[PDB]
Formats: sequence, structure tokens, C-alpha cells
Amino acid sequence: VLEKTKKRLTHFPQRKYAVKA
Amino acid sequence: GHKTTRRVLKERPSRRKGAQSKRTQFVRSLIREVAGLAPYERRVIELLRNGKDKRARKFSKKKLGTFGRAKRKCEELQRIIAESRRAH
Amino acid sequence: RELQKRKRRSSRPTIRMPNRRKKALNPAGNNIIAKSWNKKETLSQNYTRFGLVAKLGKATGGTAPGNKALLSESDAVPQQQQQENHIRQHDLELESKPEVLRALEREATRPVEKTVRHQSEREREWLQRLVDKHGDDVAAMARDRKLNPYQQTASDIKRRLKKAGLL
Amino acid sequence: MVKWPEYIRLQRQKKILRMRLKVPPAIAQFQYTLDKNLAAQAFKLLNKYRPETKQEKKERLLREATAIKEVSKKPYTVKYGLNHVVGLIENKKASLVLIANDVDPIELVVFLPALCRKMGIPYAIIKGKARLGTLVHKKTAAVVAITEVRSEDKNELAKLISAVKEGYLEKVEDTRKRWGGGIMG
Amino acid sequence: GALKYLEELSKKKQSDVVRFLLRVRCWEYRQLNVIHRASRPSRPDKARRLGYKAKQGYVIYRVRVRRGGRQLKYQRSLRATAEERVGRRCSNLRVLNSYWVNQDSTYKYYEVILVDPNHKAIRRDPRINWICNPVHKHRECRGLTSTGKKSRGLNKGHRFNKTRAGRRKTWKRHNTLSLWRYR
Amino acid sequence: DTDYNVPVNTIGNIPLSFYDSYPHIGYDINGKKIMRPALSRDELELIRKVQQGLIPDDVEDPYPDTVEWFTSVEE
Amino acid sequence: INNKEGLLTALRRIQLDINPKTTPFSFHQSVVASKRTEDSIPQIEDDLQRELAFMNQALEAARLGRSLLRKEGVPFTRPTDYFAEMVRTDATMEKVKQKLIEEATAKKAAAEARKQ
Amino acid sequence: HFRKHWQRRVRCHFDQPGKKVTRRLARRAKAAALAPRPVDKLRPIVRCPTVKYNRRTRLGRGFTLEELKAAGIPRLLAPTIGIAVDHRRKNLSEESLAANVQRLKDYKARLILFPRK
Amino acid sequence: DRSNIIAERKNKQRVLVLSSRGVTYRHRHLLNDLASMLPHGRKDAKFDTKSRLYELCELAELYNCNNVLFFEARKGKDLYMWFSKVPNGPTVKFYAQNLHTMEELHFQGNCLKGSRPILSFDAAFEQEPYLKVIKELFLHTFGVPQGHKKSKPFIDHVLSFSVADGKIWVRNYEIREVEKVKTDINLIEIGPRFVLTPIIIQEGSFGGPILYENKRFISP
RNA sequence: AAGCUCCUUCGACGAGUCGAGUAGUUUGGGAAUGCUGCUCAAAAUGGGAGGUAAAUUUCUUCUAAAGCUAAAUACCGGCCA
RNA sequence: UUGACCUCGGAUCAGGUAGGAGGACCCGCUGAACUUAAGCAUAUCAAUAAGCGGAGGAAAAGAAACCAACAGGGAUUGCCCUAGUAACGGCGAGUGAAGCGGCAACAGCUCAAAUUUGAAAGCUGGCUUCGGCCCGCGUUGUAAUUUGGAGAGGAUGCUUU
Repeated sequence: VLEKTKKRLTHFPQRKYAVKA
Repeated sequence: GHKTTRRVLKERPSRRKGAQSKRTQFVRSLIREVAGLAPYERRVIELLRNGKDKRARKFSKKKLGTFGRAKRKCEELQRIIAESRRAH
Repeated sequence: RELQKRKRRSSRPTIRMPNRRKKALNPAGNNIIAKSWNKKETLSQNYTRFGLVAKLGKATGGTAPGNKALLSESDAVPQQQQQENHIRQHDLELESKPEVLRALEREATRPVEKTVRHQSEREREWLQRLVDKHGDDVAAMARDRKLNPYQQTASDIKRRLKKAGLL
Repeated sequence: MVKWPEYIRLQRQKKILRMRLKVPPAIAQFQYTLDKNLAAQAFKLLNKYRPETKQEKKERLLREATAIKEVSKKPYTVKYGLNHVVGLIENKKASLVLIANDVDPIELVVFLPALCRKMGIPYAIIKGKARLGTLVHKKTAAVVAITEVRSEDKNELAKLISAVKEGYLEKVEDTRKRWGGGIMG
Repeated sequence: GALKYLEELSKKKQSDVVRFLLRVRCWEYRQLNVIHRASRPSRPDKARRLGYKAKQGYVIYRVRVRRGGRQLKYQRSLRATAEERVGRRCSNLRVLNSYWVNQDSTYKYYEVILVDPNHKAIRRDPRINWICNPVHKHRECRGLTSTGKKSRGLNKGHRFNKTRAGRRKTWKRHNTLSLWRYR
Repeated sequence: DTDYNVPVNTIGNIPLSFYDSYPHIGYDINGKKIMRPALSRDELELIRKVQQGLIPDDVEDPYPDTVEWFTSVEE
Repeated sequence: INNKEGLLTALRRIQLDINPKTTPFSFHQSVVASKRTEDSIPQIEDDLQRELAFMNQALEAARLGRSLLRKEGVPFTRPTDYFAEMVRTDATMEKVKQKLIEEATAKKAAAEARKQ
Repeated sequence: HFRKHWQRRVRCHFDQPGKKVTRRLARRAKAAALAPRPVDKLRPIVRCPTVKYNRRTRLGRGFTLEELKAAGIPRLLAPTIGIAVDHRRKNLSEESLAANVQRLKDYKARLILFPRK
Repeated sequence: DRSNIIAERKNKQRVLVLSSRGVTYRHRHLLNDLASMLPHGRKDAKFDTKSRLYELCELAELYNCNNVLFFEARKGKDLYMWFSKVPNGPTVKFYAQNLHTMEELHFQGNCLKGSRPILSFDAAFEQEPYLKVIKELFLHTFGVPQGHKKSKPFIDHVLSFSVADGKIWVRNYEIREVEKVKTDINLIEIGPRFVLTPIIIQEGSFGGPILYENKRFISP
């Protein structure tokens, strides 16, 4: 990957979450 | 029709995608002097130096295709004539 | 067709493909959802039993009963009833029920460690040499060209001193 | 008679075509080049201010590394690279500009004498991009520039600048505007 | 730096400097081979804005194409013919792009930027290694370059209704009788 | 203008196949009848070729002196 | 709005002299009909009555202009010896002759088929 | 309207229930990959363009940057926590802004965000 | 004397025939057919819409014209006609409704080119000031002067202006001479069958105050 | 190394390309519906496309001539079922 | 005399790559005629068949020089209706879309135009004891930063690896 992509993925990764009913 | 409260929008950075920049104007002016003129631009400039503005505009319109492009080219070459006389 | 006729009369074996799918149809692991996922139940029934929302969009068909998964003003300001220029960037500050829901809240609310970032040996030596000549005058340390080659501002050096515990 | 190879004939005919056509002034100005003595003086100064090779850079960095295991001023070098030198000329940081005369896509340098004239930086056209290349440890260099120097030879740089602006710029001043070439006669 | 000036110069192609340089180069190219390797781009600003890099694995190839009609006009562009001829000579390279460099009374000259997909300097760079994938084999033959994108009418709007997603796919979609199970 | 020299025979583009048998060639504005009235040679050849590729003959001075209308003033 | 006096004064700024005692008829070559062309057309929709009313107005104009040109002595009759170019190309008149002859043989073929 | 060779271009749909099963299994695979997460992203409420459909509203593409900033959700965190972002849309009025801001704070009120590690 | 008119008193009239950018085949054909009838008219096309309206006077100054006949096109369907005196005269904007050009193959008549036409007005063209201004602009536009050499010397057509509801229907008719039975003329129609709904009449060249406004017009 | 905030500092955006004329081809599509060949050949508070009789082209909405990208879609062929 | 540079070549030098097949589906180029219009030539057939070139498990398209006139929408693709409507046409044969609306699926990005200039920081090869050493590419520009509903530079104080 590029360094810009690596920085973005390092500091803003996909998060774990859940919407409660 | 329907009534809604209009907002004031954030200024678009895509607005004026031409050039209000002074550096591009500087580069355009420098290249013009270095490169020289096209043959049709030289004919328009030799008509404008003789005062035959009507013929110059017709020649520019014929060789450019639009009255607006002809007007812009004639103003540019008249400006070149003005700075050439000022340097003279 | 000629190829298939050839293999029918050939003694070469028929290579049977296993039914290997690219994507698994059931969650797996040692997390909370994996131990409570029923493989014989659909997505909507499983998320109903968890107490979670499966689809955040508009309902697209009828659902089974008990679905529960397919979800003064001085200045005229529409946003002043909405309240509770910089915000926290890397997280949110969010302030009977099914057991999976409570387990998810419990594991999301449990305290975690921070792994506080330390300082290098050379940075500590630089901050130490900076203290040994001026003491507390952070303005003089910023002015110093010899001991502070990168001309850092006194606020940055004060913050670094506070992190080092050198005040 | 005998037959010459094709590319040699192309080279010689490109010579004759580039020297015997009516060349525009922006291209015809590049036929007027510094003399031997002034180029020698300029290259003495620029050889005093050459950059470091790869071996000296790694050697120096190893020296600082082991000094840290067991204070400096800003380095002063000859500035090179076309876009870098153009940016230095535009920001009026360059003090003297040396432009090579044999850049094969000559468009990369035709605006450079006019640009140096407009921003007021003294310039001179030198013989050989390979010469400028040897100075900066590269094969070729389209243009080099000097911006500022160490104290001990500032005066020398100033004299060199004055030299070119008395020895090259006024000898070019009238012929920089005229078309070159032609077969009249 | 200098590329801004070269872009402004390239925008005045009948001025004295550019006309003189174009004529001298046209004379030299006319006496060279039809498809010949160019050591460096004659228009570096144009090649650089089209994705050419001074890196091992990038190649320029100049090509002359006979100009004029095929009153049946060839619906294929002369620039597309140039890329196809160069792509056959260099069958191991991928055509990245191409651009006009010169024109004569009987020929139009174009320079084609090609990329070697087997060089390690290209395979390791995430900005160009998309061309290493086998779906980009002979982009010039399938209308996948810039000229191909223009000639296939791949633009957004009401003016490009029948061609914006492919003309033949749109025609097959409009000429298909869809019969469902419950009619 | 394309109408500075307008002819006095008042026709456009029919050929002379009309009015051949008749002694005239048309009328006029008033309506009167207009009668019919009755170093080395090879290198120089290369130079002249590429020069003829670069001769603008529509201008009185094709090779004028450069006037520095922009670079005369200093930034 | 109808700022009438403005229209009269603007006409005066751009009027040329039209008076039969001063300027001859050939100068303007303009004749105005006496009938107002609203009584001759009862309804607008029928094309025949509207076209014959316009025909009546232009016939009145043609008669009075012919009389005034005969008084003036300016030539009016285009003679057969005068050949000039045409408003539309002779291909177009070939086409209109072609439809006239086509409908002529269509009508006569219908008549002959009724006779046969 | 059978002037052309329509025989070679008849599309039947005997695979309609099989494609429905395939779509449901694809949704199940999305559920397996994103185990506590919903399979869909949050989308804003937008008004239908024309005068015929002006009365009703529907789901949009993504939330405006002003709507996200007003709701207190940073721009870079929003796609990683299930919210869709559209940089082309503009609010143009104080009534779509308030509606989608209310939608975003309602989403924030019912969200269980887990720490990174 | 370069006036190109040989007469006692010269009627120095010049027309500039112009079309906008989004004109149709029908509008272009009407332009070609109408400009063919005027020797003192010059044809140019594709005027820029975003440009100001008074720039039309500058375009006319280039060709020494004092009349402009502008073909403005909207949506690629609607045709608006501008009749204006160029330096300081009034402007009449019109809407063209039904077009039938000369290429239409049912007319069966034709006339010379530059024959000085008989301009047939209606009796409403004097009993109303706005129709008087339109009448005189129609005279100054459609009327060929005396000594303009490019004109034909034998007249054979009358151009018909008639006001029926609130609009000006314009026609053209060809003189045909037949001997009287013991000579009279009949008319055979040539070309453009088109209707002009008046919209506005201004005082300036292409601006100025509004003098006449038609509060009946229902736009397409 | 990274995100955000602030501002007595700056902010470069693709040319034998748009466009004009013309000949083919194509489309439901003369604002040529698109494309191509020939001739001429641009701009910089610019350019493109729309709205509008509304008093003059007011207004609206986007940035062409460089490039990558999964999914939903097709499938008389391949490995099977 | 000697050594650079540039350009054009040779080598059974070292490392690679292309060709053919298949072609149901896909992307281009080229391109008919029968037939219908109770004859037939515009038209239709059909931008189809045949022919030629080029890929993949899908391809293509794709993150607006878009749609719209709205209280606005918001990359591409496909299904439903739009709709046999608009539009065009020996206005005959007929040909024949698209916006909106409901749905399936959703994901965004990389460059060029900047001086790293207080340090070409970048990369292909060869030799290896595999740890780091040489030649070369490249300043006519290889890394980092930035991609216009943006951005940079300073300051600032929190929050991230």
C-alpha cells in the first residue's frame, strides 16, 4: 500500500459497533 | 412554492476554476514575449497598428470562429501593442 | 459436449469439486455473537434474540410478528433544541433486556489500559540539558539556539518538560 | 561513391538545418556562450561549492552516528535541478544562474534567460550540460544556480557576478533580440 | 517550476519558437522509422501529466500515422491506430497513454507512453501495478485508453444515452423480451 | 466587404449556357439591354525545403526584432 | 403597458417621409389596404377563408401598385427574354413538376379504371 | 413488435427463487463477517426532487459534512462506525439539516461502540 | 461615393441577419429563405447567448448595418424574432408560431431575388401606434432600396402583412399575368407562411424603457 | 508518524484540446444524439450544460481534454453437483 | 593525446515477456442481403449475421464539465414501472428513449500542475559468510506532503499508534 493509505488505516481503522433495538 | 428558511452556504473551492492567480498571469505574459506571435496574430497586429480595427475583428472572427474569441484576441493584441509602445 | 463424451468413455476419474464457498454463512470465533448464533435461525431471528438491529434501512417487505431487527429562542435557531469548534476525533463520547445485549454492553464498558507513550533517551537528555542551563525560563530555552537547534516554541518545550516530569 | 551511415547523416544535416534556418531569437540567443576565461572562473567558484557524493554523505552520517554513540551551520552547495532552480529564480533567492546550451528538448530552457532578465538574476549560457553534470555528480544538468555562499569568498562571487554582467550580458544585449541564421549571400 | 511554462508554451503551437521546433523535429522523424523508440519525451509536461515517470519500466515510442479518410470515414481515430501499431511492436508492454507531438501534410505523429508489467520497479509500486493485472492486456485493442474512452462515448448525460455503459450492451438490454414466471 | 465590387449585369450563378443564342447577357438596374462586348547543392536543397515549410508570405515583415514589452520592467 | 405618445415620438425619430405629393411611389413601394382584415375572416381555424382574405388584401395591393407603377413608367412586366437565377433550385421545381404530373396520372388512372 | 430476431433474445426467469436464495445467503455471509454490526449503513432522509414527489421523503446516499459536524460526529470516524457520507449533497435549508441531525443523534443514542483493543 | 445606391435621394438601409446558437433546421431554413429576399442583408450565425444583448449593435457596427433581424432560439423549439434599428432606434420582440419554409414542396410559386416587393400592410397598421412602429420597422427591414445594384429590375412579388386576432401573419405572393377575355394578374404563393405574436416594443437599441408590452402572450 | 481547531500568510486544477466551417457514419434526438476525417484554431472573476416572454441574456448547476476500483448484472463454453 | 556526455548499433551475455488454443457470456473494428411496406428504391431487416482484433471469472461502466427547476437529488450497474410516452419518420410501414418513483447492491480513491533544497530522503540488478557491500537508474525529477464540496504553512491544545 501507499504511505498515505497506511497512515489512514492506522489511525482510522474499521471499528466494532452494534445498534441496539 | 413551499416556504423554507434558506441557509448561507459554505464558499465552494471549485468556484472560479480559471485563474485569479498572479503567477499564472506572469507565466502567460512571459511565454507570449519569448514564443512570439502566430502568423494570423501578426496579421491582426499589423492591421491594428494601421488603425484598421474593423478588418482586424473580421479577420480574427473568420480565423477563430466566434465574435467573442475575436474580441478577446483583438484586446490581447492591442494590449501587446500598448506595452510595446511603452517600452519604445 | 465432445469433451463430456470423451470423459464418459475414458478410464480417467471424475474430479469431484467439494462445495467450498468463498464466504462463510455463520459467524465464528470465541466472541459473544459466535457462541449465541443459531445456525438454523435466519439473520433477523438471530438479531432479534440478541437484541440488536440487523438492517438500518427502510422496511422493504412485511415482517414476521416480533421481528425487532428490521428497523426560549431569542435567535430563530432550529438547532438549539438539538443540543445536549473542535470535537474528539478518534472516538465518541456516548453517555429485561436480552443477555447478548447486556454482555455486549459489559464487554464494551469494561476498563482498558492506555499504554502511555514514553520518551526516548536522547529526548530526555535534551530536556535535561535544557533544564540544567535555564531551570524554568521556557522563553530563554526557546531563544537558546545552541541547546535548542530546532527552534521550538516555549509552549511545546513546556509540554515536553511536563511530560518528562521536569516542570 | 561510398555510402555514409544514416544516423551520422541525420546528425550532420540537423547541424546544417539548425544553423542555416531563420532561427527565432529565443532559440538564437543560445548560440552566444561564455568565453573560456569567464567559464574557468565560474567553474573555479562552483568547484569550491560542489555538493557531496554518496560516499561522503554516508561517511559523514556514520561519523555523526558514532559521535552520538560516544553545532553545525547551514551547508552551502551549488543548487541544481530544473524545477528547483526555476523556483529559486522566481523567489529571487538565486544569485547567479548558469544555463546549458545543448538541452535536447530546448523548450525546457528557452524561457530561462527571459525569466532571469525579468526577476533580475544574473545569468550566463555555458557550453555543456555534461560539464554542469560533473559539477553536481550527475551525467548531465540542464541548469545550475548559486544562491548564497560562505563568507570567505562572498566578494569573489560578487566579482564573478559583476564579471558576467559586464562580460556576457552587454555583449548579448543587442543580439538577444535578433533572428539568427540565414543563407543571404 | 518549469513544467507550468512548458504547458503555456505548448498552448501556442503556431508561435515562432514552437513552429520552428515542430518543423525541424518533423523533418528528423520523417527520415526515421515508422515506429521508433524515443529516448525521452519531446513534450515532458504532456507525458508527465499523462502518467510517464523517469523510472525503469517506462518507455516512449514515436509513431507516424497516414492522415486522411479511409467518402467512407474511418470511425477509428488516428491516435488509436498509433497505439495499436506500437502495442504490436512492443507486445510485452502495456499501453499507458499517448499524445500528439507533431503533424505533417501526409502524417500525424504521436508519442505512446508504455509500461513494462514484468519489471520489479513497476510491480512493487502501488500506483502503477494495477496494469500488472491480466485484465489490462492490450487496452488499446478494446477501447480502454483515452481515445477509446472518447470514441465509445463514455460520458455522463442525456447526450450519451445509448453509449454511456456500452452501445452493444444497451442495445441487447433494450432488445430482450423479459418473461417472468407470473405473467 | 464581399460586396464592394458588385457587378452591373445583375445575375448570380447561372452559367453562360443561358443567353448564348441571345445577343445580350442580361439586363441592368434601370432595365436596359446589356450587349455582349465581344555550400553544396543537396544541403541547400534541404534548407530551402524546410525554409519553404516556414515562409509566412501574408505578412510584410515575417522576421521582426523582438520587443521586450514584459521583461523590460523588473520584478 | 401602452405608452402611446412614446411610440409616436419614437416613430417620429425613425420616420422617413412618406407623402405621395413629395416622394414617388417607387421609393416606399408600400400600399396599405383600406379593409381592416378582421371582417373577412369569421373564425380563425378554417384555412381557406383566411387564405382567401389574405389573397384579397394582397390582390388589392397588387392592383394599386400596378396602377401606380404604370403611372410612374418604371418597368413592371418581367419579359420572357430575361433569364435570372431562381429562388429555389431547379431541382425543387423538378420535384414540384414531378408531384403535379404524378397526381395528374393518378387522377387519370382512377378515371380510366372507372371507365374500364 | 416482433420485427427483429426476438427468439435469440428471450430471457426467462426460472431462476427467480434460486436468485432470492442466493441473495439471502449473501446477506447471511455479510452478517457472518460483520457479526454485531448491522449489514446496512445509516443513510439520511432526503426530499424527492420533482413537484410530483415533493410531498414524500426517502433515504439518501450519505450525510452532509455540516450535518455530521452539527451532530458531533467527526468526518473521518463516520464511515468506520456505520454512517454513510456524501460530499456532493448540500443542505440548502435549515429544515433538512435539523431532520438529519436529529437522525444522527438518534443513531448516536442507540450505538454500542467498542474500544480498538 | 461608395453608398452602393444610385438614385436621386438614397435610402441607405442595411440589414444584419443573425441566428442564435440553438436554432433548428426549420429556423435555419427560414433564415436562409428570408435572407435570400434581401440584397442589402448580410447573413451570419451562432450568436453567443451568454453575451449581452447590446453587443448585437457592436456586431452590426462592424458590417455598417443599421437593421438587425435576430433569430433567438429557446429550448431548441421556440423561435423569437428581434427587429431593431441599431444605433438608437426602437426594438420589437416577436414570437414565431407556425413555420412553413420555401423548401416545402406544395407552394408551386416563385419570384425574383431583389425585386422591390410591394409591401402590403393592413388597415390596423395605422390605427394603432404600436402597429405603426412595427409597420415602419417592417418597411425599413423588408424593403429593398432603389439603386442597390444587387437588386432585380423587374418586380414579381407582393409580401403580405395581415393582422387577424392579435398577431401578424406574413405571406408572399407571386404576380402572374393573364390576358383579359374580351390584362389582369393572379397570385401564386411562394414561400414563408409564418405568424408573429407581438411580445414587447422597447425604446432603446436593445434595451431602454418598455414602450409596448403585450399582456396576452401565453408562452410555449 | 496522525486527526482536529485557529488565521494581520498562501492556495498551483490536464490544448492540435474546446470551439467554428465542412464530408461521412449513427441515433427517438440538427442546442448537429454521438463518433470520425479535412481546414481554421481558443479562454482565464474562465469554461461546459440547462432554466426563463418577462426587459436582458439577470438565474441555476457542474468542472472536459490524465488514471484505478469490489458488489448487485450476463453466460449454448470449463470443474462439478 | 586522454576522459566525460549525447545518439545510433552488435552479442549463442544475464534475467524476463508475447505469439497458439478456447471464444456460451464480454470489449472494440468492420459490415450485408433476403424480407415487410400485397410492386419498390427512403426506411425496415440491422447499427444483426458472416469477417478481423483483444480479455476475464465475469467483462464493461464508474466516483458528475451529471440530473434537474425541486421543500431538491447525488459514482457505476441491473430489475419494475415510466411507456409503446416524448421524439423522429414515402408522418405509411413504423422506429423508439430518458429524468423522476419502488427495489437489489453499495466504497471510495491515485496522479499532473509546489523547492526535500538544512542535505535523492527513492528504486532495478550483481556479490554474498545473508549482516551489508558494489555497479547502475535518476535532478530533462525517483521518495514524502497535496487532489478544489479541497489543501498548504505557522501557532495551538487535546486526542491517536
